[PDB]
Amino acid sequence: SQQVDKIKASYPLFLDQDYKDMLAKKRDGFEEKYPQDKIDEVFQWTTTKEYQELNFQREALTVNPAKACQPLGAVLCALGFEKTMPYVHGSQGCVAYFRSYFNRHFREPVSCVSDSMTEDAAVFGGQQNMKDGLQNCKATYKPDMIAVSTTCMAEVIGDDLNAFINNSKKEGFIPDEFPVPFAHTPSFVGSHVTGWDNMFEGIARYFTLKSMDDKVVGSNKKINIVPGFETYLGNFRVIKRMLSEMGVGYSLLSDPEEVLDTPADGQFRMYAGGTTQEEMKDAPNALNTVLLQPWHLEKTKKFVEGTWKHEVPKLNIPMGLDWTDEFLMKVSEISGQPIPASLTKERGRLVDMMTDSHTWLHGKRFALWGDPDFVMGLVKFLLELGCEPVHILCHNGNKRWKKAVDAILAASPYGKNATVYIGKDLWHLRSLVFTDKPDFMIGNSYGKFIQRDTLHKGKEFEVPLIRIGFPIFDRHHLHRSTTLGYEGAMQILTTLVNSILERLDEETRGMQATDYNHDLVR
Amino acid sequence: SQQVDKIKASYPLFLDQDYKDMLAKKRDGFEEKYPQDKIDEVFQWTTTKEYQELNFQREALTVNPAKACQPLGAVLCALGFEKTMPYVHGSQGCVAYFRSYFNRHFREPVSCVSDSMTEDAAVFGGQQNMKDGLQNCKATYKPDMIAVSTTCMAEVIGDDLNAFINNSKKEGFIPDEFPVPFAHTPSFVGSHVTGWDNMFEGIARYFTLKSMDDKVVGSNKKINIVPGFETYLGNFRVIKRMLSEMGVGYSLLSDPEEVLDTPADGQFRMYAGGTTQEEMKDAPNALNTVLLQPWHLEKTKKFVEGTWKHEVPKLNIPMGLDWTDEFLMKVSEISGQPIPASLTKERGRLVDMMTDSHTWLHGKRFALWGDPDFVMGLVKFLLELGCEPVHILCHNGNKRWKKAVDAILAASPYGKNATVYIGKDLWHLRSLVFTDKPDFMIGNSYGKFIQRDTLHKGKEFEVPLIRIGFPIFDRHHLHRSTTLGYEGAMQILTTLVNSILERLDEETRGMQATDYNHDLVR
Amino acid sequence: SREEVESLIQEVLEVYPEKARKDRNKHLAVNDPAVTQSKKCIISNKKSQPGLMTIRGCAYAGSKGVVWGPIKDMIHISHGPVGCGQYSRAGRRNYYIGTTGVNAFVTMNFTSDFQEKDIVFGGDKKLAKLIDEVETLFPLNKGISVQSECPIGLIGDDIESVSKVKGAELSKTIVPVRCEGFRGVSQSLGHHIANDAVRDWVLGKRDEDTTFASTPYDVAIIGDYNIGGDAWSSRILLEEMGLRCVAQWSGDGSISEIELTPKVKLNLVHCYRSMNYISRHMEEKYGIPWMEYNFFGPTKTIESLRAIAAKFDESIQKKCEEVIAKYKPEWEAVVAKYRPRLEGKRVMLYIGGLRPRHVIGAYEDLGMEVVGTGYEFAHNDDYDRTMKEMGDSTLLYDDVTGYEFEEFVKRIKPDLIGSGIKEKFIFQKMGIPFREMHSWDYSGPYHGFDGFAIFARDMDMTLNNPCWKKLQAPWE
Ligand code: ICS
Ligand code: CLF
Ligand code: CLF
Ligand SMILES: [Fe+3]
Ligand SMILES: [Fe+3]
Repeated sequence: SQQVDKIKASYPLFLDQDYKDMLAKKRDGFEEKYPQDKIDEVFQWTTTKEYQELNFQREALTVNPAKACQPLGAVLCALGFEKTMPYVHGSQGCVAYFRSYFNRHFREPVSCVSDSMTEDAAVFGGQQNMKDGLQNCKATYKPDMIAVSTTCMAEVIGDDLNAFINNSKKEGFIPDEFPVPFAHTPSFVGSHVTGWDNMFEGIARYFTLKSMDDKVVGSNKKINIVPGFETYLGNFRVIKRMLSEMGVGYSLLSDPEEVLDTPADGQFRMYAGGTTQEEMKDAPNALNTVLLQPWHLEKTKKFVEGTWKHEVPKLNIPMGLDWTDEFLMKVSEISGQPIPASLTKERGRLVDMMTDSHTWLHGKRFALWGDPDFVMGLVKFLLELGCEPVHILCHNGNKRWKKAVDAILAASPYGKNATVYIGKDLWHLRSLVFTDKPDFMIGNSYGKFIQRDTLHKGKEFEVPLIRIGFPIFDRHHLHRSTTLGYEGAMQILTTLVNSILERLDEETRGMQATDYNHDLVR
Repeated sequence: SQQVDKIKASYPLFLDQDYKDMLAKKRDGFEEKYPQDKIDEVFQWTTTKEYQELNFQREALTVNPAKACQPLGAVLCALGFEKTMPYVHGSQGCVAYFRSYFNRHFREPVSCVSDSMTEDAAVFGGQQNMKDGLQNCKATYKPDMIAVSTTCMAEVIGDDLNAFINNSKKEGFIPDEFPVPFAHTPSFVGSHVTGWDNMFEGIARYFTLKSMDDKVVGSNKKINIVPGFETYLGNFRVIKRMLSEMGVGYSLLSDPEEVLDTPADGQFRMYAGGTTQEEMKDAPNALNTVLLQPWHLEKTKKFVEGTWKHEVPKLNIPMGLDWTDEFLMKVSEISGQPIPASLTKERGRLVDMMTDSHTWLHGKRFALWGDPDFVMGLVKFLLELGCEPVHILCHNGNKRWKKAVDAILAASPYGKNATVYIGKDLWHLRSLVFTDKPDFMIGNSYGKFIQRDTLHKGKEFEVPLIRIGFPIFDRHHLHRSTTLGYEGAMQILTTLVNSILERLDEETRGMQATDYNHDLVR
Repeated sequence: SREEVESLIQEVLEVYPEKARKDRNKHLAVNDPAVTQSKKCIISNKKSQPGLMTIRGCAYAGSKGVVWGPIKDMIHISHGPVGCGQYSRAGRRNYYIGTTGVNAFVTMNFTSDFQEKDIVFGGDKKLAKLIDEVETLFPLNKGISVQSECPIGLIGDDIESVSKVKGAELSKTIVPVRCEGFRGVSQSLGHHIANDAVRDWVLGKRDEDTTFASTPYDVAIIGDYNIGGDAWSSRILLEEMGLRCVAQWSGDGSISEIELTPKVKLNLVHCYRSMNYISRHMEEKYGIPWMEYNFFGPTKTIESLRAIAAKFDESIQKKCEEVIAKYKPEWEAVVAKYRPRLEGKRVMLYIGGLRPRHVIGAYEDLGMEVVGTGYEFAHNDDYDRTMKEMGDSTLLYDDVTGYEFEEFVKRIKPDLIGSGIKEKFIFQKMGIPFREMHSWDYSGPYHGFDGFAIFARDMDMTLNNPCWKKLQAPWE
């Protein structure tokens, strides 16, 4: 029954008595569901350390991973260029999934196409598929460039993208001067960040490899910036803002700011902003190239150093205080321009905020996960705040990243209880947060279930989640946030301190029981 | 007993068994506590409608007010001028309390002095206190201007500030050219916003009354901006940023953002930024004067229209879409500078966020309180979002403001269940949220107690609080936020939608009971 | 040595041209343990110089915000404009147990909300209607206090008559306190007036009642304000010894405990400055002896426990020994873990009355030398007690100016400074670690063996925080 005055959605319409009796009858009659006590003892067993030992012995089963496949990053990279179309050579289901994922995260239209290869295309190849697809895409959506990635289906069968594109140009399906860069993005190697790196390397190769005879390093007085797989528009904003405050000329390659931030003014824009092709062809003339996330921009670094002849600086991600200072100082050294007083004042404000919040931040324990560069930046920032990272998880990390993060932990005294895990999924993290309880978790929306898990054991075992990373699905407009630079550090500090204070307020809201510590001033 | 490894603060150390036994013995032995069933009965009675009828018959008792006294606002206004020292004529406990309040909000040093009037000054006046205090404050702190407000002791006796300052100048305690403006700020009239208005009018009078012969309106092609009592630094920053984006000359009067966000770099800066005396003297030459909060800048409006002969526009506070649009259009009309593309894109992005979040914001019931202009702006924005403000409370509001807000509510079908209360306090709002339960409250930190009260009746009866306003004591760095303009509306929208989603996630976290609605995507 | 300290004092005073320098030279001094009477070197309890940005409060703060506010079951009315209650509301962590708004009213703000009409024509009838409204809307209240803000004493309102008439009419105790801000020079006079109000209106309602069973182990904690739970820790420590803490006020205090105080066998006064008046009155009238005690630090806690056990029979002494033996390993472990990270550090304090001289024992128990302490409202006896405990060649100040504290710290350069909220950020911007010596920085308790662990942890977390090392930009 529904009352037209107060209509109830699924919650709490399924909490009324009649629905409860219907559910109970169905459960007791037809499910043959296990007895409740069996379920409680199995859950308790899952929370123990014997279950942790069994879980960490996994070799073939992956439960709730924390990574995606390469073509997702390839699409994200292709979306960062002016009037550029992400074309994926393979199956249409992959493009549908990529579009839905990015639509749920950014809450913005995401344009990507496929040749929709079928079983006959699997047997015979996708040459005709790509000819027709390129012609149709150019005719219908009118892009200035088509950036081609691959699905696992095409990567297994050895589809030669180069030969297919050259044949399509030769037979007249696309104009010869129409730029069609490509990259091989096998989904069974690496993760989405690897796909981003491969797509950027392919675009850079296409635009620069054959025209490096009249390029002189430092001719155009600019510094190239390669952001990598970034899902916070505020990061691009803060990087450009800080570079403009210094007066440094720059070329932010792969700038997806505008196409993911189009206004609602009555018209739909498929393309907006983006790195221009003239910026890509002039990239080797820059003073130097700076990679914001070097731990997944490895092939790009190899190409830049070996072809553009740019001595890429060894800088970490500009996150936290110290690494932001190092980034600013290195940019100043490269460009020859001093750091202005505005950035010094901003750093002073960040230090003031740390000084204000150190009492509530000191000693808190965090279990965090995400991408390599972002995770290591969080570890560094938390160490600078006095916090104690206890469980550091990177599903798409390698041994060298493990060594680097171990060195970072060993430098600080707040890393004596820190363990770094590579190749582990979120079920491993669930076992860890049950067996070694941290104060909080830091990750994407997929961690919410872990929190739910903890709340089923008890209110005192609950581990709240703080949503920083990719993808965020159950909160709105968090992709607007900033994590890079002093502004990003301020945002992260505010989020962490307010999360701690909110948890404390929830714990002290009991009248006559725990309200003695319910203080107005904190 | 304390374990050295895990040291417990008051919570949950006083939850230990020995402490519970000791408190139980203390309560049962010598406290003469009322029986707990009687406590439950009285609480349930206080949550009833009859208690609401009794509470709303109050004519002499104020419980948990939502306002302050005039000299606090006067001090905040004085802090906005360059090298200016707020000087309170009266007791020192008032200055101690003002400093404590502003420190607990801004987490910053606040400079204010007093003349320390004692019982002797209650029989012979506070003349010598004026002379000695002005001399000492000039000597040891070296300001460029001492802005004098009053405390109620000084108002009850009836001290003549003009005569006191004139005599102090004549004798030789301060140089005759030293700027010492003054204003009468009785604490029994109005609230802190009235004090801000009085202080601004006094400063403007002192700097402009006897120099109006040579002033020409519009001779300097600038627009005066009077922000009023403002405790969000983002509001000052956003006003300056949008006025600079249009390329219009502006002279923001009483800008305290620099002294309230001083960088921490090893030194203490007691003075920083602020409106220059030259600006205040040149103000009558401006094109016009725009008041951001006209509902507590009445005497400033009267002085500006009467003396500066500026046709002050009839503008509401630039909060939300429509009012920010009116502010920008009126500024464009006054200055002749068109609105650029960046502002249009930002407005479109705000509209896009509204389209994204409308399905969650629709029909939500809010009880909000604060200052008149801020409350009316929030009500307007909530009406634009499809929300339903039900309990609108303004302790310092008047009949005319209530009529204006009622007219605003009549213009939308979402104000049908809206009632505006003036002259009421937080006990009234507690009764209202117990009897007419809203989905959320929007207010300052003092509302947290109300939330606790609601949680005592039950989890289903809890009304979560959203911290927007002044003062916010239990959270860190919320004073850096923005409420005005498109950016402020974006931040408010994100706060509201995230509060709704966090509450929904909390309500559906129970396993096998409400977890069917614990959706990953929302 | 003393020469440089005196040179710094003179250099700081040089800014004040003629009269402020003369006034301020008296309140600045150099410690000498051989001096008994501090009046020969320092002068306190004097009016503040105008325009010097003092840190003292008012008598209303010392009465409503210190002595009367922590009483949970009583309703306190801030008679006057809205400002003082608003600013004094829940800003002080006098912890208590009770249901707020029903049988507890510590964090609530009750005011008459004076307007111009009330100022001109008076507010006695407004106060009468106030009291009837309070009684009808808060029936479980066990008494009403009326704290007078400035205008009320200025406009000559007579609230004693209305208080007596209402007390007769509704048969409920109503305590009028004339704690106007203009009275006195600091919060100390607020303590005196609040103590006199307790004496004349509350302390003697069971002078003819003998229904209370009394044991030879009856003690009353006086002046413990439960700031974060210090009183609870002290009370558990004293009850483990076998003593019955019959009364505990103001912190976590009920009117019944104050009423039953005249029946105890000893008065353990924590804050001498705020309750010495009532301590001496109870010694004179009821014949109850009182002593000062110090639970701030394991050494001082042990000494205080032994001193208290000295004036009871052998059972109490042996229970004190057993309590000491029980709690010894815990504070030994605290010292072992936190002494190496704090040995040799230098501290300067400027808090208030009792605390600046009483924190010294635990500050030294962790090995941190203290080089300067000061008060804002303490009297000469407080300084006399300070001289013995404080080390030689240390700077003492009274009624410190923000300028004076600034230029004293710029010269001494200590590793840690403990003061109030009004200096927290000022000293934070200077790179000096700071601790809110009242708010305990929204932490605590710091009293007793249990509080010593929290004190050591907080000292470590502020003194060795990384943020203090990053104030200077690498390029600057
Ligand atoms: S009462 Fe006094 S200022 Fe003795 S007015 Fe003040 S809760 Fe201080 S040094 Mo706040 S004489 Fe108590 C005090 Fe000491 S409020 Fe507390 S910490 S021991
Ligand atoms: S059409 Fe369908 S969704 Fe596509 S792959 Fe094929 S079954 Fe799967 Fe899978 S890992 Fe990524 S998303 Fe693909 S490239 Fe392979
Ligand atoms: S010294 Fe003390 S705090 Fe001052 S008034 Fe007097 S009792 Fe009160 Fe009150 S309303 Fe505001 S804060 Fe004053 S100006 Fe009056
Ligand atoms: Fe969108
Ligand atoms: Fe600060």
